Amino acid sequence: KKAQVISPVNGDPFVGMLETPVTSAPIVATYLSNLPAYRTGVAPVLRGVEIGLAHGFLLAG
Amino acid sequence: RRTVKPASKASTPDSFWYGPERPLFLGAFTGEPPSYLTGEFPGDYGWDTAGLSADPETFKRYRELELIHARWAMLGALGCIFPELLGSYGVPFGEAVWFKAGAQIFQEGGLDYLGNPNLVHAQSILAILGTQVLLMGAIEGYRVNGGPLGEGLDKLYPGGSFDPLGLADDPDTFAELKVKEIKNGRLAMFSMFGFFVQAIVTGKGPLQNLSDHLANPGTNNAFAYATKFTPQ
Amino acid sequence: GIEFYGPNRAKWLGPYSENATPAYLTGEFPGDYGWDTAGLSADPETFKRYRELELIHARWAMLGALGCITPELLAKSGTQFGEAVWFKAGAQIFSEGGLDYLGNPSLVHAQNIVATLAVQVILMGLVEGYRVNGGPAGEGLDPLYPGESFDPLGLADDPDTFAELKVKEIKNGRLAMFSMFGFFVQAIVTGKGPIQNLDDHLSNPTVNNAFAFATKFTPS
Amino acid sequence: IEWYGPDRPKFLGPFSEGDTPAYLTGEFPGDYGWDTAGLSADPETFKRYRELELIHARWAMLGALGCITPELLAKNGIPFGEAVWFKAGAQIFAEGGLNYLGNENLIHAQSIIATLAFQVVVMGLAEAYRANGGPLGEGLDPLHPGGAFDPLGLADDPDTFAELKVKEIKNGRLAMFSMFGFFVQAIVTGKGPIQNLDDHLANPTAVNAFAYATKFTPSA
Amino acid sequence: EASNKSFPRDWVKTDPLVPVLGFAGWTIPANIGVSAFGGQSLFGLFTQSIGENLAHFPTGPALDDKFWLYLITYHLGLFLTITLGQIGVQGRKQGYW
Amino acid sequence: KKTIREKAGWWSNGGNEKLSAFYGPDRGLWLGPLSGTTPAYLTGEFPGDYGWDSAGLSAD
Ligand code: CHL
Ligand code: CLA
Ligand code: CLA
Ligand code: CLA
Ligand SMILES: CC1=C[C@H](O)CC(C)(C)[C@H]1/C=C/C(C)=C/C=C/C(C)=C/C=C/C=C(C)/C=C/C=C(C)/C=C/C1=C(C)C[C@H](O)CC1(C)C
Ligand SMILES: CC1=C[C@H](O)CC(C)(C)[C@H]1/C=C/C(C)=C/C=C/C(C)=C/C=C/C=C(C)/C=C/C=C(C)/C=C/C1=C(C)C[C@H](O)CC1(C)C
Ligand SMILES: CC1=C[C@H](O)CC(C)(C)[C@H]1/C=C/C(C)=C/C=C/C(C)=C/C=C/C=C(C)/C=C/C=C(C)/C=C/C1=C(C)C[C@H](O)CC1(C)C
Ligand SMILES: CC1=C[C@H](O)CC(C)(C)[C@H]1/C=C/C(C)=C/C=C/C(C)=C/C=C/C=C(C)/C=C/C=C(C)/C=C/C1=C(C)C[C@H](O)CC1(C)C
Repeated sequence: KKAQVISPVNGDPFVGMLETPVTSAPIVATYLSNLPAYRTGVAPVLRGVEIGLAHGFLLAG
Repeated sequence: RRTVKPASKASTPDSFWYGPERPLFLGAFTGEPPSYLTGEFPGDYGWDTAGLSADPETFKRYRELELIHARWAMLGALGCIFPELLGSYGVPFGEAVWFKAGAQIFQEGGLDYLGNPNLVHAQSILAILGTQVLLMGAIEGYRVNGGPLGEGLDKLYPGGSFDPLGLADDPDTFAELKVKEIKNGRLAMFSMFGFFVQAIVTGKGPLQNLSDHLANPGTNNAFAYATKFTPQ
Repeated sequence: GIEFYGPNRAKWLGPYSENATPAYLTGEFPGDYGWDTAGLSADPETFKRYRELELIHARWAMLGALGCITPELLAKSGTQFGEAVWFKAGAQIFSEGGLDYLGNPSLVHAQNIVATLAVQVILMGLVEGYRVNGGPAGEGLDPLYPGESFDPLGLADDPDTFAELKVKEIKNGRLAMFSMFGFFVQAIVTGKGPIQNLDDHLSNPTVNNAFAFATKFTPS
Repeated sequence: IEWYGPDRPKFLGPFSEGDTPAYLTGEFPGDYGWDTAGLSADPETFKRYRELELIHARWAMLGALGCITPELLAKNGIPFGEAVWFKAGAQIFAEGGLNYLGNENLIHAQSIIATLAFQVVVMGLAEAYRANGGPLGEGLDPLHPGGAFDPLGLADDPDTFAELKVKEIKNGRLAMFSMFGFFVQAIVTGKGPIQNLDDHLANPTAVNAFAYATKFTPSA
Repeated sequence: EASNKSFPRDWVKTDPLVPVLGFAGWTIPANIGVSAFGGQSLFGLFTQSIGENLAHFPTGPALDDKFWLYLITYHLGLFLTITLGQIGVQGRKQGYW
Repeated sequence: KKTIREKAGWWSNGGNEKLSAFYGPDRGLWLGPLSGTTPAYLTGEFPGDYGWDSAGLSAD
């Protein structure tokens, strides 16, 4: 009856986020890390340009 | 999101298709493979029941033959399936079925690519054959002995211009993609053997063979053509 | 003065075989007449794999030779055999009553070839994997002469009897393989059974031989 | 030109420096470096394959000449009941049998069984003598014995011997290729080689092999 | 949770045999013809409807098509078989019984 | 040896090996791989140097 999935956040049981598949699945973590919001080394103007292109294109529909 | 740590601690935790603890061609019934099939080369399931590659250099030449046959057979499977598949949609080929597509050069308007007269529009057989043997000899000798797209490169996995998108920079991903290549190619070689055989016994296109099978699988299988090659 | 082993064993060309033998064909293995003109067994490991292939083909060809001879004999004798000839004995599944075993409609009465093939492939894979690496009838035995349950009669507990029965086995098996190749080629050429081919050859030996079917495959 | 050593002529010409195996030393005649399949990695399998190559070469040369000669002589004016080579065997079943050059009183063979018996007995004798020696030799080369097989004495110099070896094996590879062509294009065309050349010279762009390309399509 | 310090990446203990075996355990019984379907099968009729609705690809299936019944039932059984196969395999390997 | 996006031509201001095809010894020549002996005075220092002085008019 081994192999529990849900873990405390970064192993800290007192910070209170409970890492979980929806939170820390490598596919999910990868996709969210590759989003311009989380590209912390890239210039904010260009991340803003990408985010704005996406949102302006989608909210016209 | 966490950073994956390097492979000094993790040199081979992913080597599932290589090494002594690798899958074999009879599963648990294989026992132990021959002493030369040790799991360093891709697709090594320990299948040498005839001992034809007992010598290491003959084994190398057979690996070359197998991989080249595998690539040619993958191209051939896709090339026999694609024209018939698009001929089932309304693209007007002359003969979309592969074992009749060669005779399209004997048509009235010649061999039309995608059935389009303004496309290749080949009218002769031996200009095709001459051009093809010229260029194929050039590039097959290049594959053999260097050339414009690589001279000191590998014999089977040269890369360079043949890895333009760089899918073989990671050696782990390269060792996995080699197994994927050889397995897809053995599947395509088996499927091209099937193309040949179930063209000979049936005479219909492979996708039409599949249509016939899924029309009535209990009736339209290969045993419906078992009595066709009876003596007289 | 027969040996079937050692340097002065019986060989494939008889008296003209002293310079016809490779150095690796030591008189160690059964049926070693010194016939490797093609040099296909120069490597001892390829030689071992080829010996296994030879013996398994031999046993399967013996079983198949007996299986092609028996039903026609029983057919000529008096038995009902919907299709006695061996190279259409497989097409009995597509008849009205299916494949009856000895003509009895209530012995086997097989109607579906796909289920027959499924059970055959399952059982055959299981037994051939057990033949490769062992199983319920011998975890660690010889790949060719396991014994110890495949000898319920116990014929080969003496090494000399073992050796001579080995030679007898491989030679009856080479005979059966030759005869099975003959079955194949002369069924394709003649279209009749082996027993009927012998009947026709005994009817008229100088007329009805293979040369009467020689101009059959000419392109023209 | 060398025909030997490291910089010998090779089967891909200028494209051939990196493909040649390490075991294909320029030692044996016809060594162009063509072992892409690696079938001769073992020197002993290589020796057996060289013997097979040379014997197939000589037999294919004799057979090429034997298929070309009777048709030439057939249009040259000489009667030939069946001049075409792939039915020259069916002359035994004609009314007058197989008459050699159309003369009824040269051979006049009526039985194929006795012809084959003759042939087997002395072909076996000759091929066994080829294997291990006999009345013309007993310890000579298995491939270039000489002695009684050089009544003219062409190859007493090693350099003449080597160049005639290369000439032999290359005319023989040419004849083997041409004999494979004879076979495949007799099956495809159904006519003789000389008549195939006549038809190709009558209309080279229309009467070629591609005119018989849709011949073996299943169409079912 | 004294364990689980870093949310192991292999949270789904994947066995590639599991999807194949659930698919085969469902679809093969789903290829058995029965009296209620008129001699046909659930997978057979489902694929027949897939074909009939791919014959007009843009136009989706109707409310009265019967493709949805076959779809939902086939996938009920299939998802159940696949998840129960994963559960059983990973309980066999682990404890749980 | 590189990554996908450097092969695809990204990251302007990486240009010192891009002058190599238009200046220097191993540049593009007028007959391409079939022009071996370029005139010694066409050293590859001037723009448009493809090694074409068949008539030797620019020897001085
Ligand atoms: C000196 C006498 C002597 C001779 C000549 C032979 C000859 C032979 N023995 Mg041998 N033996 C001899 C003594 C002895 N043998 C044996 C024990 C054995 C055994 C156990 C075996 C042999 C075998 C052989 C054959 C091996 C070579 C071969 O495969 O033929 C290749 C040549 C041919 C097949 C030529 C065929 C002749 C004929 C003209 C063919 C007709 C041509 C067709 C019309 C063309 C085809 C048409 C196409 C287009 C469809 C060969 C015929 C082997 C065998 O049976 O293989 C067949 C074998 O297994 N011998 C013993 C006991 C110690 C001997 C004692 O003296
Ligand atoms: C993976 C490759 C592959 C695939 C997908 C197919 C698929 C098909 N083949 Mg082809 N075939 C193949 C390889 C393949 N074949 C090879 C290698 C050969 C040469 C031995 C043939 C020879 C062949 C013939 C002669 C005929 C077909 C036919 C068919 C169709 C009906 C199935 C049948 O009769 O089975 C026959 C299968 C074989 C003879 C051997 C292939 C074995 C498979 C690939 C492995 C086993 C998987 C299978 C699901 C399990 C079967 C065991 C079962 C009894 C329990 C079907 C579309 C028939 C057709 O067109 O009907 C309309 C037909 O007449 N095939
Ligand atoms: C020992 C096994 C064996 C036996 C007992 C027979 C017996 C027979 N065969 Mg079969 N056959 C065999 C092996 C055998 N064959 C093999 C290995 C082949 C493949 C090459 C064939 C191919 C074959 C064909 C294609 C045909 C026969 C036919 C026949 C029958 C007529 C004889 C004949 O034409 O000879 C032909 C024999 C051979 C082609 C090769 C066999 C070699 C023998 C065993 C060695 C020589 C023994 C001989 C007595 C001594 C030399 C005789 C001399 C004239 C040369 C006869 C019932 C014919 C038939 O059906 O008639 C009713 C026929 O059409 N056979
Ligand atoms: C050097 C030996 C040789 C010679 C002189 C010939 C000569 C001939 N053959 Mg034969 N043939 C040969 C070898 C040879 N062949 C081989 C090895 C094969 C087996 C692949 C065949 C299979 C064959 C068939 C099936 C047919 C012929 C036919 C013919 C005739 C028409 C030419 C043709 O269709 O080419 C076909 C040639 C080949 C299929 C392969 C031979 C390869 C050659 C020697 C190399 C290429 C040389 C060429 C001039 C340069 C390239 C040309 C370019 C367009 C690619 C002609 C008399 C046809 C006939 O009877 O017409 C009257 C016919 O139906 N041949
Ligand atoms: C492993 C092992 C082990 C042990 O030891 C022993 C043994 C058993 C011997 C082994 C086995 C082996 C095998 C099985 C093999 C197989 C092979 C094959 C099948 C191949 C194919 C192969 C195949 C191939 C190449 C294919 C190819 C293809 C191609 C080119 C194509 C082309 C084309 C097309 C597109 C179509 C069109 O319209 C036309 C044409 C022109 C036709
Ligand atoms: C030695 C040598 C030497 C040098 O060096 C080289 C060389 C020359 C290469 C070599 C040789 C070789 C050879 C000759 C081989 C042969 C083989 C064979 C013949 C086999 C058979 C083989 C055979 C076999 C298996 C057989 C088998 C059989 C069987 C299963 C059967 C089955 C069946 C029957 C009962 C009948 C029914 O109705 C059905 C069926 C189902 C049909
Ligand atoms: C090198 C290499 C390399 C890599 O590594 C691998 C591989 C690819 C495998 C290899 C290759 C190989 C090959 C190609 C082979 C071929 C063969 C041949 C063609 C033979 C012929 C062969 C041929 C031959 C013997 C021929 C012979 C002939 C003869 C006897 C004749 C006879 C006759 C005549 C006069 C005619 C009359 O009416 C009758 C008769 C009786 C019919
Ligand atoms: C490099 C080399 C090398 C070697 O070593 C030597 C050699 C060969 C000598 C050399 C080469 C050279 C060359 C090729 C040159 C060329 C030139 C040209 C083409 C020019 C043009 C040139 C051209 C030009 C200027 C042009 C111009 C134009 C113009 C003004 C225009 C005007 C006009 C117009 C708008 C229109 C109006 O309405 C009128 C007009 C009045 C008409």
